[PDB]
Amino acid sequence: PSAMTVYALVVVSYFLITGGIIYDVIVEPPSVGSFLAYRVNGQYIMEGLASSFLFTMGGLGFIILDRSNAPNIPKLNRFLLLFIGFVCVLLSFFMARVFMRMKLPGYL
Amino acid sequence: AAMLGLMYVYWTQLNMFQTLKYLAILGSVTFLAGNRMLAQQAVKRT
Amino acid sequence: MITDVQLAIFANMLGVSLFLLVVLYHYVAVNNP
Amino acid sequence: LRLSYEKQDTLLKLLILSMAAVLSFSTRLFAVLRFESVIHEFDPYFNYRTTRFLAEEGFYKFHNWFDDRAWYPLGRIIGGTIYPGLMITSAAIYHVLHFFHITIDIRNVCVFLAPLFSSFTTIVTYHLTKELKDAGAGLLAAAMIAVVPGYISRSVAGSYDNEGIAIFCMLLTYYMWIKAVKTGSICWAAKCALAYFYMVSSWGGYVFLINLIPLHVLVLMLTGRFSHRIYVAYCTVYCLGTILSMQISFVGFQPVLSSEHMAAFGVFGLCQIHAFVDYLRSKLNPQQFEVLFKISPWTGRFYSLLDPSYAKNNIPIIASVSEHQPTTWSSYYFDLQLLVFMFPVGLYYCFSNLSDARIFIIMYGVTSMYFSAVMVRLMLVLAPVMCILSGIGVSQVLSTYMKNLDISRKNEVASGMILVMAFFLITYTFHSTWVTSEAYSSPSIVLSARIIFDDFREAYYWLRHNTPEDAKVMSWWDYGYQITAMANRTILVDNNTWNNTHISRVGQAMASTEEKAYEIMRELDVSYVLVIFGGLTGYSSDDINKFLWMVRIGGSTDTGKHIKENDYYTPTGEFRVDREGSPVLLNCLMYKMCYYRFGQVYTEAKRPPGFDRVRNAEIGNKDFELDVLEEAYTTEHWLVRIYKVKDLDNRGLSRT
Amino acid sequence: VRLDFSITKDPAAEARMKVACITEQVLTLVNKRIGLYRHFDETVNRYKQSRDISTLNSGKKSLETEHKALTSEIAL
Amino acid sequence: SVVSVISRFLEEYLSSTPQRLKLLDAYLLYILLTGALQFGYCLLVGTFPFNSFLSGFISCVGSFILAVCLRIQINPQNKADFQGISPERAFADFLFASTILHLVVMNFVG
Ligand SMILES: CCCCCCCCCCCCCC(=O)O[C@H](COC(=O)CCCCCCCCCC)COP(=O)(O)OCC[N+](C)(C)C
Ligand SMILES: CCCCCCCCCCCCCC(=O)O[C@H](COC(=O)CCCCCCCCCC)COP(=O)(O)OCC[N+](C)(C)C
Ligand SMILES: CCCCCCCCCCCCCC(=O)O[C@H](COC(=O)CCCCCCCCCC)COP(=O)(O)OCC[N+](C)(C)C
Ligand SMILES: CCCCCCCCCCCCCC(=O)O[C@H](COC(=O)CCCCCCCCCC)COP(=O)(O)OCC[N+](C)(C)C
Ligand SMILES: C[C@H]1CC[C@]2(OC1)O[C@H]1[C@H](O)[C@@H]3[C@H]4CC[C@@H]5C[C@H](O[C@H]6O[C@@H](CO)[C@H](O)[C@@H](O)[C@@H]6O)[C@@H](O)C[C@@]5(C)[C@@H]4CC[C@@]3(C)[C@@H]1[C@H]2C
Ligand SMILES: C[C@H]1CC[C@]2(OC1)O[C@H]1[C@H](O)[C@@H]3[C@H]4CC[C@@H]5C[C@H](O[C@H]6O[C@@H](CO)[C@H](O)[C@@H](O)[C@@H]6O)[C@@H](O)C[C@@]5(C)[C@@H]4CC[C@@]3(C)[C@@H]1[C@H]2C
Ligand SMILES: [Mg+2]
Repeated sequence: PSAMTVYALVVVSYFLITGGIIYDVIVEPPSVGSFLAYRVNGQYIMEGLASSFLFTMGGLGFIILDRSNAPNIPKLNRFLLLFIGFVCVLLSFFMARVFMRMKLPGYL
Repeated sequence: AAMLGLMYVYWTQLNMFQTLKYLAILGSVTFLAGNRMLAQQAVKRT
Repeated sequence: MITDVQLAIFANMLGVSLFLLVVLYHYVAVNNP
Repeated sequence: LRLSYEKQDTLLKLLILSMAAVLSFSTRLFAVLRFESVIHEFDPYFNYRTTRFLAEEGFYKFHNWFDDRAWYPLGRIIGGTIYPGLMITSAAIYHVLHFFHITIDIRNVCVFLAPLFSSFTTIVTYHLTKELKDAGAGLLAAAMIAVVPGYISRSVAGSYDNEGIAIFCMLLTYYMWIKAVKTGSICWAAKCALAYFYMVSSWGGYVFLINLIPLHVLVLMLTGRFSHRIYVAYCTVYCLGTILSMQISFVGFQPVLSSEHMAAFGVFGLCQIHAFVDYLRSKLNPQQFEVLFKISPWTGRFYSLLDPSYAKNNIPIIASVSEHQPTTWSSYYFDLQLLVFMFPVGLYYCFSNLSDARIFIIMYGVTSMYFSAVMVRLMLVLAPVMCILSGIGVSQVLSTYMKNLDISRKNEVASGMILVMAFFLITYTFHSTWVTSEAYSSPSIVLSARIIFDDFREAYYWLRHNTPEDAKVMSWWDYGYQITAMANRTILVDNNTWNNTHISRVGQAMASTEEKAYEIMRELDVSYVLVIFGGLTGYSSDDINKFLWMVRIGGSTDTGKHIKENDYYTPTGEFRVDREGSPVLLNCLMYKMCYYRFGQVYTEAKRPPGFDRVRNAEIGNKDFELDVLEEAYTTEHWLVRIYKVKDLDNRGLSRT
Repeated sequence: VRLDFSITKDPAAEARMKVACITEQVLTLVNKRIGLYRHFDETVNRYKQSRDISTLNSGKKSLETEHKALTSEIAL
Repeated sequence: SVVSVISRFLEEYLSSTPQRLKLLDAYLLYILLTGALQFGYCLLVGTFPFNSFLSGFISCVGSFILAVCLRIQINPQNKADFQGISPERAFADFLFASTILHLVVMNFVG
């Protein structure tokens, strides 16, 4: 596996696990309701898939940018790489904050 | 040797607080003597 | 005693100062002799 | 003036750690600042009473202590039925504070013990993370574990539970084990053994810990990085940990006989075999070598964590508790705001530079994350790992981008990244403060409505001062420790749940008609009955929403074959308290109780008289008479009702 | 901070210590000498010096340089 | 059929081992033999005092493990795996762990 395949498996596992898979299995939710209006601990399948995607994409943006710093790289391609990383990270963060605000009113 | 004999004595009469106190004292003394002796041994070895 | 709105402000200020100081420390650590 | 690099570095570290510890202790006490300082959630009242006993009777009387005030029909031995670490810590702190005359009551020490240990946890986390990499990551991890909301939820000022100290014990043991793997010395392994013994006595999660060290050793074996240091450290930890764990009284012979401590034994045998084979592979030439070439099962509260279907489908007393369901992503984000976005980066750094101690932190992270996904209550053990890894992650980014700067000895992208990271950190601080303030600090003894009505305490005080010295009161297992700590009377069931037949007996008594239940109560020698109603106050968690669980637990054990939980619903399968309700629910003893004289009390404006706030319904039986019970007391808002069980009829009449 | 309790003393790690002590001494002396020279030149050579206080400052600077040379030879 | 290799290995072991290591191996064999006789007795008569059997037995196992660890740390062929654990410090750690183990064993037996 050379310590990279294992990391890919861990990333996939982390995404899926933070999607509330165990919740779905143990307590079957309907796919899309009608975000629970007043229930913090409440997981529809679609909302959870979307959110765990945000978390994993944020981690990917960090590593994608962190890697960009490497030397002896062409500038035309490195600028694009840096752009992708910044976009992914900022979008993931701001989105997740907005989602949590919409689901749990009175936030902050 | 006194520490091991104390360990034996604890089993018959002394409870654990008294034995632990006695061990604290004897172990501190043995530690000082052992530090000195091991320093001397390391010098003689080299 | 001490009203909450005071404790919350104290905790916020202390935490922000703490994290900023930690970020500063990173700068100081990168630039070593 | 000018200072050396070493002096400024040391001053910065000291100042940061001092501020972090002060913040950790300060953030914990929100509830103490609001409501008066009292132990809450009625789980720690048992721990509190136990601590007081240890503080006023001694240890030898406490080690062998028999309690006759709980589970009256049976006997409860408190000296050997619970892990004693928290009580010992509190009593030691109390005696130290009393030697130098700083005289402080036991209650104040119990209330503020958890914030102190949460303050110690920060320093321990800093040293642990310093072992992993550059100190900067250590400072960052300390600062972040200071304000994490899950850890602050399970340990608040006024919450005297064992998880608080437990986490500090676990982090100390992990630090000792990492230092033993890196150093490879017997002394560090012995320190780890002593720390593990302390951890065994403090929390029930020691099993967990003893299934992560061997698994890591086994993982290291597969990789091929096994050396003499790991052999020495693990074997020395194993022997001493096994023995030290034995002599905890409650454990007994659990480690060598049970099935939760078999992974360690297997890894120990495998380690011996592997070391001997490696030694034999050197003394002989390759051709010669190639020529040569009754036990208990899982207990069940651990098994359900591996298979998250058993407890919910089979045992109706473990899944009855609230925080036993799986966690959702919303809860994950609520507990940790920016920590989740940094777990993958920490895992990437660890997987990029594999060391002899990195593998252990990766394993800890993974397994703990799974357990947090299979239970809410185990989110706790997830907060400590995350911080560390998150710290690392964030730290690395800073150290990567504070070297590209020109002032340090396009370039502005690094400055933009620094600004971005600072924004992330400050917004995490604000999120943690808000979550601590508005959600996690709350009392369970007082209902916050600003007007507060403490009906629970008033009822317990009446029961304490106006009953005979030997009166026996029976309630649900939830209100078990609370009665004994405040009401101070002999109780029948308790919140331990170590004899399901007794709790089933009480459930049958609460779920049957007045004749059969009167027979049960006479058999058990019960005098007063305490039932929470909460119909006027609108309390969702009353003793009528738990009635279904009472029926399920009671109609299970060999005598509730006539309970038949499907007999309390409507024909279509509803559970209504109105006229359309089941004719056996409206004549249950539980229904005769907590509805006496409730038919003619207005509780709303545009609503009929016999109205129930919590169920939003209309009582089925407006008027009824209690044949076998007198109303002994009822609080001001009708929240707690105490009924005095009657005698036999003098002239020997029926009195159904 | 006065108890060693060490068995095997490493002279290689003590050599670094007896170097750090010396370099701190020398840095203090050199910074103080530069400050003294600048202060004497600024407070004795405004408009009239008469080469008397300047000569005393030069003698003191020569003595300081000699002490620094002795310390440098000792550290060498 | 497998005796020639044993003869060779036994012959070789003696030449590549110093006096202290041979002495230690004798002590280790004594520990192993006492533990084996104790376990055999337990298998012969049974365990009414189970805690005493555990105490007396794990005393043997613990002394065996501490002896093996001391042997590993002393052997100069591993001088590159410790880097600071001098022989004297190794003996010190051995004494400390042995005192702890013997104290706990006494506190556990009847
Ligand atoms: C229900 C909960 C269950 C919890 C399961 C715990 C999961 C553990 C997570 C994985 C742990 C990662 C360990 C690890 O990093 O090992 C890696 C990659 O090499 C390997 O690890 C391959 C071996 C795979 C075993 C992984 C653990 C299995 C343990 C089961 C007992 C080392 O790669 P290697 O290539 O082996 O060594 C490095 C050599 N290089 C030249 C590549 C540098
Ligand atoms: C500051 C907070 C530190 C917390 C440490 C946590 C300690 C957990 C204690 C668990 C209690 C287990 C009960 C126990 O140990 O048994 C007690 C012995 O009674 C005792 O001695 C209790 C003292 C325990 C201290 C041992 C060192 C702990 C160090 C942990 C870091 C028996 O005492 P005795 O009655 O003396 O039995 C001896 C009789 N013989 C004839 C057999 C000799
Ligand atoms: C390591 C060995 C040494 C261990 C040292 C242990 C330190 C324990 C720290 C806890 C200190 C307890 C202080 C305290 O009790 O305050 C509480 C509630 O009053 C408050 O407002 C206090 C809240 C915040 C004060 C925290 C200060 C603690 C500082 C400790 C370093 C008082 O509760 P009450 O019972 O209401 O007292 C009022 C009674 N009167 C009649 C006096 C009015
Ligand atoms: C419960 C009581 C138990 C009694 C234990 C009996 C001890 C037997 C005495 C043997 C002699 C010990 C030798 C010794 O003390 O070594 C000590 C470090 O010490 C050790 O490694 C282990 C000694 C543990 C004894 C603790 C008693 C201390 C009491 C002091 C008041 C220092 O080792 P060094 O190798 O010198 O560490 C220096 C490392 N530098 C890199 C900094 C140089
Ligand atoms: C009741 C309170 C008591 C205090 C505390 O809370 C609960 O419980 C403490 C623990 O005991 C922790 C210490 C363990 C030992 C560890 C040794 C290291 O020493 C290194 O020193 C180098 C230079 O010589 C060497 O080269 C290295 O080999 C050697 O490891 C040191 O750095 C960190 C230290 C002291 C730990 C710090 C945090 C402590 C004090 C914890 C507190 C939070
Ligand atoms: C760190 C250490 C901790 C301790 C240990 O290693 C790692 O882990 C222990 C295991 O738990 C082992 C026990 C398992 C149960 C087994 C039952 C037998 O019961 C017999 O009872 C006879 C009566 O007549 C019948 O004749 C027989 O047929 C019948 O088998 C008993 O003899 C041996 C016993 C107790 C094992 C002994 C070795 C133990 C303690 C192991 C140690 C080496
Ligand atoms: Mg608990």
